[PDB]
Amino acid sequence: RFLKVKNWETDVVLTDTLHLKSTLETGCTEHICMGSIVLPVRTKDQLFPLAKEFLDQYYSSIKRFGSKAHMDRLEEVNKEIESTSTYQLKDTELIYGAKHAWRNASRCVGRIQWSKLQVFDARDCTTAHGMFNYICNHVKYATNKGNLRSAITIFPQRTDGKHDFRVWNSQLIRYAGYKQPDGSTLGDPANVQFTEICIQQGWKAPRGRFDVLPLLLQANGNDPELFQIPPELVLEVPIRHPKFDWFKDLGLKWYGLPAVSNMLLEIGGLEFSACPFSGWYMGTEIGVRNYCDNSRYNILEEVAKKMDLDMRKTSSLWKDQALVEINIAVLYSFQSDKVTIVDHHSATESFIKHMENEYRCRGGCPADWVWIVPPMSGSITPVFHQEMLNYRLTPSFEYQPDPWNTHVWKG
Amino acid sequence: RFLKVKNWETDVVLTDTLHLKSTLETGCTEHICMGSIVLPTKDQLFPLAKEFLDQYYSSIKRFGSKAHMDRLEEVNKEIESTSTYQLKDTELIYGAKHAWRNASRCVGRIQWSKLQVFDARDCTTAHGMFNYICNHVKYATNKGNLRSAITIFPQRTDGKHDFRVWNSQLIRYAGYKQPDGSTLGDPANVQFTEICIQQGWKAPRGRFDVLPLLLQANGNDPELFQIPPELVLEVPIRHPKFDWFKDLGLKWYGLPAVSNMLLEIGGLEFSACPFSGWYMGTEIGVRNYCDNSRYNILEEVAKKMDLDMRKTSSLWKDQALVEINIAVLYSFQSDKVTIVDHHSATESFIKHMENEYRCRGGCPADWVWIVPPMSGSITPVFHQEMLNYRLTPSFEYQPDPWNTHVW
Ligand code: HEM
Ligand code: HEM
Ligand SMILES: Cc1cc(N)nc(C[C@H]2CNC[C@@H]2OCCNCCc2cccc(F)c2)c1
Ligand SMILES: Cc1cc(N)nc(C[C@H]2CNC[C@@H]2OCCNCCc2cccc(F)c2)c1
Ligand SMILES: C[C@H](O)[C@H](O)[C@H]1CNc2nc(N)[nH]c(=O)c2N1
Ligand SMILES: C[C@H](O)[C@H](O)[C@H]1CNc2nc(N)[nH]c(=O)c2N1
Ligand SMILES: [Zn+2]
Repeated sequence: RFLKVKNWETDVVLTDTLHLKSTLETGCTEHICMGSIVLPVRTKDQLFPLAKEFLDQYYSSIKRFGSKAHMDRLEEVNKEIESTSTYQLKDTELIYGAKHAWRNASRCVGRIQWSKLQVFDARDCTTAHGMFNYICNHVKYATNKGNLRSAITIFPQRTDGKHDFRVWNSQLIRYAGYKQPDGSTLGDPANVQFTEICIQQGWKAPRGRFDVLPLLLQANGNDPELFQIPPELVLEVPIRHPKFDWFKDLGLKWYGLPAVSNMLLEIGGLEFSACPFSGWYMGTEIGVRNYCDNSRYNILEEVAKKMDLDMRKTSSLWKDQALVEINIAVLYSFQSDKVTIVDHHSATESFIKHMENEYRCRGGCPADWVWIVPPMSGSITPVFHQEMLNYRLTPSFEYQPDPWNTHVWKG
Repeated sequence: RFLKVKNWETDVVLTDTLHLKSTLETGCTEHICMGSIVLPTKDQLFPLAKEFLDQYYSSIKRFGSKAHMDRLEEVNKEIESTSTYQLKDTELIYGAKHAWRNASRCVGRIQWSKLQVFDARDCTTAHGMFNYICNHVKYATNKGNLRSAITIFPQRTDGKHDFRVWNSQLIRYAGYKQPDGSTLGDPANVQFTEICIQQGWKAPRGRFDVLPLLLQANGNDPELFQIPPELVLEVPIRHPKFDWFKDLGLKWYGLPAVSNMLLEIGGLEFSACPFSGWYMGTEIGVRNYCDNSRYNILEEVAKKMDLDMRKTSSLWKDQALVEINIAVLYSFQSDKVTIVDHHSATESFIKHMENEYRCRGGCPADWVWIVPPMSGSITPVFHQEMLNYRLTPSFEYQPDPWNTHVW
């Protein structure tokens, strides 16, 4: 069964057959669409099927389906599972696994890049200090002095779920948030809770508006430990505007490397709970969301004041006006410092080309429109006009609850 | 069964129970989400009738009553005999208000109970439809002080006697292809515009030529009519700080009046039911003006602005877009024509959602359509989880009449 998606700006129609290979569920029913809902120990029993299916994918892609190396590997995994209950991925399968999880990430507009992922195998890691080292190396490699390179570092898979490796930070680099006694917030409001945990684990907080948080790392189910990323390793870009000279005086800066550290990577039924990955920013992530969300740094008002906009009625579009300036500033600052960044026009257009190619060669590209469309200027980017079909493929990245919610403290 | 929706900017959580009353299907399955796809009998009629009337009588707090039961019999007897039935005026007003109330793509629903309903079910000809329409247009325009309205033509019978307004809006501009290969006017209406000429219309072959009405009564061939020019309120488009903006020559009409939808109440189908409210600025400034396949004017506005159009990364489109939209809101307000901005509209919709959650148990809402086509995340609807589902009464789309009409 074939499904069609139309682009209402070009009348280009596409046929999806790939959704057919989709087993996980969406949260939707024929009676309800949950398309805008943000979040809608295994058995030997369930594991070999998931293994088989993954290895069948892998082997097809290398054009070896049904080969002897294919049959043998299935038989090998099959035995390893019954004997040991889990199984180990070959390097080749891990790489392929990790690239595919990205390729399948329906909410990611950056996917045209999926096949270029640098995979770092950290499955021999045993301790938090071991993790700090792997993470430091990932940061330096990926940062590459501003010429950012995508990368993922993969720690040991879950075994009994009592020995999980976890990166407690949501991103490797993020700024502290400090709730004050007067209810206000200093720093990033999104990171207040995590910040507190760090302080409580004995982090001495400098308490500024842009303090880079320490890494809190859990190896093998043990209590997490704190570490400071070498500062010479954290590339930051001070934010200025190409015409507004007072802009720099806002004191804004941002880190250059976005690196998601709280997701679970599932491959062939295995669960890698620590698998930080990084790319480079699309400008609106910082300029729209990070700076302008009301519950983030919320600088729209102050930027608006400085521009002397009529802030007395929303119908002056002062908010919109300040938002464009701030986003101009972000892109300007990055390009000027030669740190990789991509604007939302260029990014969304790339995604369209990527998506069409994916339909052409793969029969589909699962995409979540609520997430692919940028948080400003939606309809003047080509994805807005693009119908999309959202469904779950594996390998995949998934959310997991915050570890402080689940962790058994050893004390 | 009892679903929650969280607002991620305020943390407020709402519980949805109304979705259990949902009847129609979404196009989604457990395997695949179609949330961003634009379009995913005597036996049939009585269930529908019953379910509508049960909600009507319960809404008036007469559920069960003898008045309720008698009506159920009466409609039943009439279906059984006439193979269809007629709504009381009170049911027609309720039905219409509720189809708007249930429109999950409409951000403007906070207004839903104020709909002025005009019952045109006694209409029999296209000249009659024209008259009703002109009266609707004038009442709603109200010299710039728009009032929402819907005019309802006779309901479908055998379906060889449908009333239809072939226009998609009562008021839209024409579109002509040129040997040039460019498009003059509204590229969206190019086909319809042809279908008009092919029907005898003298197109002024301009950029903002108000289309003529093409009205079809009782299944007959559709007829042309020009809306009295004086009934079409239009706003010239100027900018509160760009003098040169006037020169772009932009104008838009004040009355958004959707005419091609089908209103279903109690299983009865009203295929001609034009309705109208008033514009949210972005509808014109973002979509009509700047959609690539619409009047697509960003390019020129950008040039007039002397912005660096060398690289996408200057955000010159984004700059021009804000300006274009400041100018629309500016123009309407200056001329005292109702218009709402996206900040105000979405904020009022969040209030409406909350009212609906506590008053009705929920509010079907299609996030893909409710989030404005500019500055998404700086509007509060961006951060609002919404549950989308189909309730009746409803407005549905219907095939273009010309693919359907037998001349
Ligand atoms: C190369 C530059 C990249 C860009 C510009 C990019 C862009 C984005 C953006 C804008 C989002 C939306 C999330 C939000 O705004 O909250 C996103 C989500 C996501 N990206 Fe990418 N991405 C890139 C690279 C990567 C890489 C290397 C991976 C993994 C290998 C990845 C995996 C994902 C995943 C799993 C999501 C969904 C995350 C969530 O659900 O919050 N991305 N990406
Ligand atoms: C009074 C002020 C109103 C505002 C600001 C408003 C706003 C909007 C907007 C922005 C949309 C999305 C439009 C698009 O971009 O295509 C929409 C869709 C819709 N509106 Fe409202 N509206 C208003 C009044 C009404 C009234 C009076 C009705 C019916 C009585 C109505 C019924 C609908 C329906 C059924 C849709 C979905 C149409 C579709 O699926 O294409 N609206 N509205
Ligand atoms: C690797 C990479 C590169 C890039 N440019 N961009 C990204 C997305 C992250 C950065 N900027 C925001 C995204 O971070 C992930 C944000 N959190 C997940 C969404 C979520 C789920 C459930 C509950 C919530 F509250 C939130 C990744
Ligand atoms: C009554 C009212 C007031 C208002 N402010 N705004 C509105 C929305 C209309 C005007 N601005 C666009 C909407 O008109 C509906 C346009 N088409 C429906 C979507 C669709 C489906 C299938 C195929 C297509 F090509 C298009 C109505
Ligand atoms: C409720 C709503 O789905 C939620 O706010 C989503 C909308 N789209 C998004 N899109 C991206 N890229 N990032 C986000 O955090 C969100 N938030
Ligand atoms: C493909 C996508 O569904 C389509 O472009 C939708 C998205 N959201 C929309 N939202 C509104 N209000 N109006 C539209 O015409 C559309 N188009
Ligand atoms: Zn859905």
